[PDB]
Amino acid sequence: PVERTGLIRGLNKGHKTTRRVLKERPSRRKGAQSKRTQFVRSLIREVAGLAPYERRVIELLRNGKDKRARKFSKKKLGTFGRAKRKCEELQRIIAESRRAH
Amino acid sequence: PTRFSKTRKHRGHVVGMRHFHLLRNHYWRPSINIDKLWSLVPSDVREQYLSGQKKDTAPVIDLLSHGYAKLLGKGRLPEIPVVVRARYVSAEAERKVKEAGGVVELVA
Amino acid sequence: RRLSKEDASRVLEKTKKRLTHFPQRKYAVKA
Amino acid sequence: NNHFRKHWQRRVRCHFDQPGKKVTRRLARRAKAAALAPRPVDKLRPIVRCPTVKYNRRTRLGRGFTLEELKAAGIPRLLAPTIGIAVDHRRKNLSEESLAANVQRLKDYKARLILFPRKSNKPKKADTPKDQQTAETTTSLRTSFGVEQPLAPGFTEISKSEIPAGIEGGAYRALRKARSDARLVGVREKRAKEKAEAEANKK
Amino acid sequence: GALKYLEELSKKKQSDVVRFLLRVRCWEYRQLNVIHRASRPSRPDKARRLGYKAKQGYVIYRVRVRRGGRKRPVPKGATYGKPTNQGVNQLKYQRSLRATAEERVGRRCSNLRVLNSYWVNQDSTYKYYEVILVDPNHKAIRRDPRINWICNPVHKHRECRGLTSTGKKSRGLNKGHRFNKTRAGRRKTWKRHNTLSLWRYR
Amino acid sequence: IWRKWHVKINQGQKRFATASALAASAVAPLLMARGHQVSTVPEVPLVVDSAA
RNA sequence: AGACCCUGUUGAGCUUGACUCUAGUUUGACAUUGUGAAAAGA
RNA sequence: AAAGCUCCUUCGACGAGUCGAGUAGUUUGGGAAUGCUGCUCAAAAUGGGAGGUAAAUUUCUUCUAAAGCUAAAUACCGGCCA
RNA sequence: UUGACCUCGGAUCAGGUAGGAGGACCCGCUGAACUUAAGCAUAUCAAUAAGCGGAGGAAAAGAAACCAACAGGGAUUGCCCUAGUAACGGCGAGUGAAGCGGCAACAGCUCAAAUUUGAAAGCUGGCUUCGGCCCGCGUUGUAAUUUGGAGAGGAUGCUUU
Repeated sequence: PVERTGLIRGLNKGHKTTRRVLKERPSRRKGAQSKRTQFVRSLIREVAGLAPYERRVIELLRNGKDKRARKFSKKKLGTFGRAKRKCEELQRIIAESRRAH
Repeated sequence: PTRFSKTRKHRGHVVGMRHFHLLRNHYWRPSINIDKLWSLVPSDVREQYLSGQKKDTAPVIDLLSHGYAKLLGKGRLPEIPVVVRARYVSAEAERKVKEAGGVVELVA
Repeated sequence: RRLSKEDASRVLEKTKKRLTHFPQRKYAVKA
Repeated sequence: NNHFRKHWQRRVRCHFDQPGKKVTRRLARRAKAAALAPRPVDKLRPIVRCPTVKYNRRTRLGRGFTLEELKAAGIPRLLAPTIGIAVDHRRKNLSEESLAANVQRLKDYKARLILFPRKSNKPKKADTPKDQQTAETTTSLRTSFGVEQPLAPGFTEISKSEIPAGIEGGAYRALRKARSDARLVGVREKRAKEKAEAEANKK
Repeated sequence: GALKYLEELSKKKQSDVVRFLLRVRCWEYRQLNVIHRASRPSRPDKARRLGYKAKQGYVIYRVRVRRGGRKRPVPKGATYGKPTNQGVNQLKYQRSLRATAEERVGRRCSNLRVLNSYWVNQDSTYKYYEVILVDPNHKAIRRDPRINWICNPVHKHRECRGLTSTGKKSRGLNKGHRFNKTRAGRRKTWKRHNTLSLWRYR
Repeated sequence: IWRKWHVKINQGQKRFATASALAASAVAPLLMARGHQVSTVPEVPLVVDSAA
């Protein structure tokens, strides 16, 4: 950790204390992928397939309309970041399909 | 009381910005002038300093311990060196401290 | 219609273990 | 600005039962003390520093001790609430000073703690022997283990040769320079990155 | 454990198999009664995570409720007070259709206690829910410390007072600044704020 | 019931009034003006021994 | 203390391309809504 | 037979028509930052929510939602006793 | 043909439960108008009166998807203060919190997501000689272990019932 300057204003302001590094709290471990979760999620993907709007975004990304796919994903999902994550996940899906074929 | 009222006597004869979610704790900085600076010292030791019986020792005053954040420079200081612990200080306050022979260093 | 005393005093097994090994102790603090 | 435009008389609360409620609270406290004798009536509380820039000058009592404080004091997390020690699992020790103060507090509590055995006939090694079970005791942990020095000592003496020289340029100048750097930090990496890109382009 | 697989597949509600089963079960439940007992939960993973157990004393009731907004029961659908700049078609009930489903299931079988409920299917006209109920008079229930809290008389009709999960959601009992008015009870907080406290030595 | 029944008094004024009352209690003419029968009292203020 | 006249921050009943609404009616879209073919295209 | 402490290569499952987005009604000090409900769309895995001005990019700080229990301090024009 | 399930039924079957009263306080739902704004469709009265459903001696809330930006506090509830402040408001009458701080009282926990698989170890009911035995429920999961504060798998040597 960066040592504080001991000032009331400016960069790194605050009273000087000896900072400690802590063991990572297990509550903050959420979001990490596990082997069981990864295997189950991949198998469930193979069992179930894709949504109709997911297939539409697949078609747009195969056709090369990346901005149109991002716009359609944002319209469907409601969030630009979620649209970007869905688009990159479908890039991974298309890449795996191409490397399989 | 009813008996003192006048009714008893009258018996028979009738801009700028909008700051959403303002937290006052952000802007907490009480200020103290240098003419009240020696008042923070207890009376006996302050009397000894103003009398002049201790020539080799200088007082250190923490404003945040007394509840003040900024040292202002209204008034004049005696010729006694005083170390002052402060978060903020004004330019002529610190200048009059330098004339008095002390120093103002910053704390947080 | 109230629960019986025995059913009200039924307690879980891990709680029983923790009450067996770390119960509320009798203690005092010096002055 | 008088807010009496509603049916305010329907929800007027008077406080004639203030002495009666105080007597009731005192009777409840006396009953609690009689039930919990010889233990103190309250739990041991740590010393913590108040949040925000207004109150960080002062310390106070917290909810409970942290798990790393208990581990450094040698008290397990299951034995701790049974000997009058409050436990707070949400609070963390981000600094060494508060951690050291709280572990010293717990060590003093453990040194002053008298622990009676679960069975009188069969005492154990961690339990207090009967010849040392008798002493003058306290019943108020808030009083015996209170915050002794809540604020920093605002009156200290140093020698005149020990006077600090001070920051160069002046304290007001240092404040203004720190504020200026804080306000102008981002344009400085922006200009530095532009200069580095220009140097890479025309090296 | 297969329940993890059921969870992850039940997440994908737009897949072919899930849409097919939802369609056929919607038809079956539409042909059945509005409130009827289900012999076993059709979503075992959701029932288990909401608190159902394979023990004598747990009952599942399936229920359908008409969806949409609410209509104020005035004759000829028109109000004769001040103009409102809205119709009766745009009135919104402040509780969920899931809570209404819990109401009707509890009234149908009042000798039990509603534990929770969950969405199972929906169509244009109805929404379909399954409600878990626990019998407080069954000995296997009364001997189990994980569930015998519901045998206390304070838990009589939790869904009528909003003590189920949808009740907490509709009452807004969440910590934080976004829930300043309703985290302790809206009417209680309003009465606390509008109460004029006058002390003796004022 | 929300009429002002109680009156808040400064503690300094309370202690001042108590001091004035105790000072008046040592004045034998003020005892007569008060109306007590203190003619046979040996001394004012009257002190009795704590052993009795 | 009827009737008549005059006044009102007047009340109430009724009418109308007076104002803002609304029941009802009409139009468009979305979901309920599934299964195939035969073509036209990209 | 259970239970606690200490150390560690490693593992570490954590709640879906749910969160979120738009819209309408209602409500709020949150008519730029509130909550609830209906309709439509509809999520993810260091992910998600929040950080009271809309958005993009790079960071940081906090917790770990969509399952559940729990006394006390608090309220009391009903009933009983005083 | 004889059976085994699954689902749906019948029975004055064996054993139980709910209705109504009360409703001052409590949890919700629904919901005005007089009144104040010159009048008045925003607003105010008021998220009130009336109406409806549901508990208890308290109820509810409650152990952070919190507050903060600090040297960080640390479940819920209530009092004082914050504060008539931030903020909202036709043509303005007005409306109006929250963090921190002090106090009263303080208490922490249970599941789902894991295979016991070298042994469903779990539970309702009937008969009892009170030792137990049967009919069943349940593998579409009852026991034990774990809940993020972690825990699981090893190593280690002492402590507790």
